[PDB]
Amino acid sequence: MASMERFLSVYDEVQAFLLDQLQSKYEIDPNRARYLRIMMDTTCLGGKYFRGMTVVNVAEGFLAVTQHDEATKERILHDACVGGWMIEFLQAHYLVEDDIMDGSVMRRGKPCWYRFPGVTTQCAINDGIILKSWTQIMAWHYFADRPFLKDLLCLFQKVDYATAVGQMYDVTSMCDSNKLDPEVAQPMTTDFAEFTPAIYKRIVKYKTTFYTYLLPLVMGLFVSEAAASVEMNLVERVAHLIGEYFQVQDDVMDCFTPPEQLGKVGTDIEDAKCSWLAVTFLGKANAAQVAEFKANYGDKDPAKVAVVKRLYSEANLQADFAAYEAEVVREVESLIEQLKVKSPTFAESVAVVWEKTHKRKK
Amino acid sequence: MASMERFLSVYDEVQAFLLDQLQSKYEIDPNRARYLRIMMDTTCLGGKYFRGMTVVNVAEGFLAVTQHDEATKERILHDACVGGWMIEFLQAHYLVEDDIMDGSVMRRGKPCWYRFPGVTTQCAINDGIILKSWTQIMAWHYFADRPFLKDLLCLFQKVDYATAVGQMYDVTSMCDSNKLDPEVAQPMTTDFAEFTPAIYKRIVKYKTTFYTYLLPLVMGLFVSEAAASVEMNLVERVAHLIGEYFQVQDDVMDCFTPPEQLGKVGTDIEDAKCSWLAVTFLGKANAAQVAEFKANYGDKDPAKVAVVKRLYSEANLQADFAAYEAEVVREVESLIEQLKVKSPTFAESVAVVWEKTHKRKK
Ligand SMILES: O=P(O)(O)C(O)(Cn1ccnc1)P(=O)(O)O
Ligand SMILES: O=P(O)(O)C(O)(Cn1ccnc1)P(=O)(O)O
Ligand SMILES: C=C(C)CCOP(=O)(O)OP(=O)(O)O
Ligand SMILES: C=C(C)CCOP(=O)(O)OP(=O)(O)O
Ligand SMILES: [Mg+2]
Ligand SMILES: [Mg+2]
Ligand SMILES: [Mg+2]
Ligand SMILES: [Mg+2]
Ligand SMILES: [Mg+2]
Ligand SMILES: [Mg+2]
Repeated sequence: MASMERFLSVYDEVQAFLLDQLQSKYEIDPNRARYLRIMMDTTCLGGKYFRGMTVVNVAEGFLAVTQHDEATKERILHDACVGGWMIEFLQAHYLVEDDIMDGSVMRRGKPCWYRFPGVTTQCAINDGIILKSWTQIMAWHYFADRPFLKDLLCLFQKVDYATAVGQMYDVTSMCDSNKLDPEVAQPMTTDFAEFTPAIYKRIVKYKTTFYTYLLPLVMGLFVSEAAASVEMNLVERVAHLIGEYFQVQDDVMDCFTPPEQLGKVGTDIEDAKCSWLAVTFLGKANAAQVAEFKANYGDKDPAKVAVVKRLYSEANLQADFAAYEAEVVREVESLIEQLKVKSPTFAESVAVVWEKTHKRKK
Repeated sequence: MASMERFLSVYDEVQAFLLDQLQSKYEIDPNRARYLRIMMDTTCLGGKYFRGMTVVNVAEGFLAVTQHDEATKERILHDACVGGWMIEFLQAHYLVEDDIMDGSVMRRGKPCWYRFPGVTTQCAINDGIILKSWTQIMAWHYFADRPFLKDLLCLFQKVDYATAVGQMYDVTSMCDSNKLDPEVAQPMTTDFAEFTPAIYKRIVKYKTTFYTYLLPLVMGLFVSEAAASVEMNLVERVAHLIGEYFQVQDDVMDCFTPPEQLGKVGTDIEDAKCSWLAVTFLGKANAAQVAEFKANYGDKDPAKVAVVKRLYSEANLQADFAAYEAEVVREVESLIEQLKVKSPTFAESVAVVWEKTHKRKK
């Protein structure tokens, strides 16, 4: 896509600025500058750029209906690309740390960053921290004199905190809340009582929906100066809805999508994750099915994982996803219609975003 | 100390606000709220609070010479305490991740956070990320309407980036720059050619001096509105000088100070760290001494570590530290005199800070 390649050309500008700054202000050597360049490329590139291209899309919509000088149009489009890369870099930060915590093997067709022989977990923790730090370097440099700077930084902080809190919920989802204790080693749940739709929704809300949909949509509004033209409560509600759906897709693919086309290998069953599939399974399974689930879930053994996948296949969870998808379509369609009242162009942006999310196969 | 207990009372206010916010806005359960409370206490408390009490000290100095209403004095002191805890929380973030990267056992008399049975490395990475995130939650809430907010957030970002870049230099200091490659596993240096005073100074500058001394001193200036009353170039120069000295102390204690009084166990020799002792050793050792160093450094073997410690003891590095200390005293004394020209009260603050740093035994 031509639009996506212009977005990538801004990445090259950002990379050039960040690496020249390390050279000029941080006394870096060429070899460590090379390392961070490879680090930036491996962690930030290779994806679909859904979050980044959302910011551009929202801004392009308002540009079509609002009067600007040609140079102002160039300013806003460049702002949208920079703001888009802030989110892609923020995602990169979370992806790097997430892979370590989940013990993942590959990220978009390549080994996870920490799996690289010359990286290891030791370097990867700090590399992830650097990635988040770059987002702030970007904002202060590029959006220095911009009126949206204060609001952008404030939202970015809240969204980032929400994700970190969300990851906390996710990484401790396979153990009982009442047994949580830093002093005593955490045993895996036996009753799976916290594997409920309500608890699943809490985890997903904070761990993905804030940075995956809320941030890109409001970012595009900030760079367009069009936050007043929308009802924010609707933006929150529609972002959390498509965001949840996005993670449900992710949960299904973790189990049923082959790694060659997915770009990752699944670990949810092995990690005993509170995924959509496990929650939906326990929401329809009979007594014996539950007992077989309890005897095989949360183990690295290929034979035990195979039993869990078999249980999912026999429990017809494909019909449950279709029923869930049909409901999401209803509610997203409803919210897009509500968004048309004050901003039809933003409602169209959400419609495009939803279409891409709904149709995705990776 | 009475002053230190009033500083700790603000921590309780901050902890109450952060935990009530998780309850009211982030849908947290009491058990996970308890976990993060223990996490906050274990990672932020138990230290000397040098960085935190520096902010208070700088502010107290200006309060003694400037006219304010009684309520304004209460405002500034509370600001100084909150700004002080932002740094203590920022240090906590770096301490949590640093211990994982260095494979450390104890932090201030207690097991490192990741060593806790109910924590592990998996949870600790995110806990550290949460700690940094809390610093921004603090700033936006407490310093919302303050005129120094923009400058505080901008400096905090630069200081944080500098530290992360510094940790990168530190964690890769035992391998050759020209051999750095994410694709190929990193072998330890054989010539130790990058163990120079100049390279040591670069690492220390970025990994500690920015957040340990620069940030607390300027933070106290921001809350006092007294940044104009100082020459910033002097503040930079004096903070990087005492900061370097502070890390040299840390390097010496890692080897020669017993864990019972230090609160940590040393790992520098085992990790093959570019510490002051190793650099100073290679700067005076004869051919045979170097060869024995090369055959024993960077190994977990107690016998090999013992040989390295013996080499340090025989090379009389105590006389080298005394010679280094005497030079630092000269240059710190010089800079404090230069600070008296525009702000004598800030110069006194630095003198107190230096006295505490110079006299410290842990
Ligand atoms: O399933 P996860 O949440 O770990 C994941 O979606 C990443 N992630 C982490 C937080 N939100 C999303 P991925 O499967 O991509 O590893
Ligand atoms: O020696 P390090 O740099 O690892 C240390 O001083 C922590 N640190 C990390 C960066 N700056 C300081 P500590 O010995 O306290 O573990
Ligand atoms: C489910 C989440 C939020 C993590 C994966 O997100 P993406 O599917 O956007 O990953 P990339 O395309 O960026 O690799
Ligand atoms: C050398 C550095 C910068 C890490 C230790 O700092 P401190 O000696 O201040 O650690 P605490 O007292 O805060 O535990
Ligand atoms: Mg994962
Ligand atoms: Mg995960
Ligand atoms: Mg997943
Ligand atoms: Mg350490
Ligand atoms: Mg260290
Ligand atoms: Mg040390």
